[PDB]
Amino acid sequence: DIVMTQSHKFMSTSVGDRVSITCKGSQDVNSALAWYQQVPGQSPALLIYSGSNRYSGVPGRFTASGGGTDFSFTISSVQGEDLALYYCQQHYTTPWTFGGGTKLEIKR
Amino acid sequence: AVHLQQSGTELVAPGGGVKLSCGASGYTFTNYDMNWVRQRPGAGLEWIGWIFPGDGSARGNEKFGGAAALAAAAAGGTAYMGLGGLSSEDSGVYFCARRGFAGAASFAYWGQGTLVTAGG
Repeated sequence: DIVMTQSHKFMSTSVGDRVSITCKGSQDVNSALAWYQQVPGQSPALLIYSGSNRYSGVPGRFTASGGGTDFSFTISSVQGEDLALYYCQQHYTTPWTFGGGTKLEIKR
Repeated sequence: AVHLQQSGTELVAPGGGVKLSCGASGYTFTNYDMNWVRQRPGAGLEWIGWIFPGDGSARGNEKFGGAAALAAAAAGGTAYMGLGGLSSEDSGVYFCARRGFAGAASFAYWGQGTLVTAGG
């Protein structure tokens, strides 16, 4: 089973700042990787498809890169509604698996 | 307006299985495979398996070999996931998920989730 590791369960940031979350599949999953955002009491929302592609309606501050075994999710200028959970997922080989998630939180 | 509407909260006792539903609308049901995901506090988001409404295929996560039965009913535009002999290890939120493209197994469409709580 491929393993996705999101080392930072939490990441401090500020509004107007820039952040980067990282993911590391145990194996090379090439480009078959997705990023999701989840807010409490809500279902995950697809943000990035194929390692670096935005999904539809997904804002420009959301970017993502990677293509191999290490992937990075990025937010150019963080807004108050981005202080949620971001999940990593590999869809290269079954069983499909997700990272443990990274929750962005405001530094104070 | 693609959409997946899931059924209500479930209070279930040990032993005893429960079958959950997912009514899909806005797209031809048979054209896409339905997937199921589990989400628990600790242990995280875990993919359960899929089913094709075109022929009834069932590919499942080894981890859920016996615990889950994915059946789909056309004319219903509805999908179901029957869960097995519920222990507390099964208490969580279950999601209904579908793809957006057909060149990306990324889940672009999700149901709102069905909360299952196993208590006696």
